Amino acid sequence: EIPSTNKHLKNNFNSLHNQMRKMPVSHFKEALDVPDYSGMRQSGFFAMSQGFQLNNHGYDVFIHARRESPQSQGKFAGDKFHISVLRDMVPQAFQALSGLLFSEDSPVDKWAVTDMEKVVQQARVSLGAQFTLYIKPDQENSQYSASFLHKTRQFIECLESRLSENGVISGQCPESDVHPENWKYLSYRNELRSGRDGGEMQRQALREEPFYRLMTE
Amino acid sequence: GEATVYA
Repeated sequence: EIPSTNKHLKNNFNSLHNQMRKMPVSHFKEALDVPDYSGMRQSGFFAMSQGFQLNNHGYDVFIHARRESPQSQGKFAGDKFHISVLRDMVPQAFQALSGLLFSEDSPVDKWAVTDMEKVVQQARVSLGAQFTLYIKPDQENSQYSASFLHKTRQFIECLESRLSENGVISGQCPESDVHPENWKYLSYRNELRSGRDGGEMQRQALREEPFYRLMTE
Repeated sequence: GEATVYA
């Protein structure tokens, strides 16, 4: 149909899944020279760490992180993840994940974390979904490569294990997202085909997203 | 102000 990133996943659904399941473990050299959560909130107008431009300048309640996109990279296709932890443990969770989030090997060029001092405690992005990781197709024609999907899945699974290994308590996953039982913190939604309001109907549609299935099955 | 959107 019109071709698009998702059309490609649908038509190469099994090829991608099979290629991914044959690849060797991904390795991410974690960064050490990174800010802690307090440092992140001090980003203000502008800060830099491992190539990620940081800012906590205002408008919204988040601290943003963005590394320059490769010329070979495609256009955002809606795929993204949230990370939900106990509200009280966001600073510790951030620190635990910093080495991966700022990694020169990370597949995620853009992400954001809630500034807990800018939101009310009972807020949707306060009780959970305190991190948002944006994914985009890695190939010039806006298609996902098997290599990149495997790397992304490996990365999200590393985030999961790091938080669990740190014994971080889980948060309240947003109604908008879906996640399998083995993801205790991560959740997913595609912003091109879903909104922020929950509903089993939207979760149902999301569960059928080829990208989500490739990330979980 | 609390929107997790990409833009």
